[PDB]
Amino acid sequence: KRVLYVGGLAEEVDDKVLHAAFIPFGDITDIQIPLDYETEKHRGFAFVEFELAEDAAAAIDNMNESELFGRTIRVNLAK
RNA sequence: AUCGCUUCUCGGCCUUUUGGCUAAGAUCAAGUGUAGUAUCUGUUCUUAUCAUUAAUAUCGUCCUCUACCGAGGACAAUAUUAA
Repeated sequence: KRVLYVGGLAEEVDDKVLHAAFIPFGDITDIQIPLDYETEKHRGFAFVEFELAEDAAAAIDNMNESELFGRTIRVNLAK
């Protein structure tokens, strides 16, 4: 319950932006962003893994439907 | 009384049906064996079909485009809560 799906990411968003946006909720152990090597850009989503499930939970509550780089993002348990 | 439907009864067609001939064309009794096949009689096991819900989000195959890779679409159940 530590891994979150994060969608609706603008092109300018990268692993650094994600780390900065989610670290306020707790320490993070991993951030994965699937890439399209033909374009070299991400596909609009990523997975953020928190150290603690309780922190992942607080992040879902405060970040789902929040704004990042001008647009609304979607956040929920990945699985 | 008339029209339509249904049940029952009955008449008509029913050669639609017996498609040649001769010396009725001729003739006229029975088990011997086996194995093999078929039928019947019992000996044995018949009563029923089996297995939570609500809400939210999203590896394999097929098609298309671009240069094995990437993107998009569709299909195949998954997760959480509560008795």
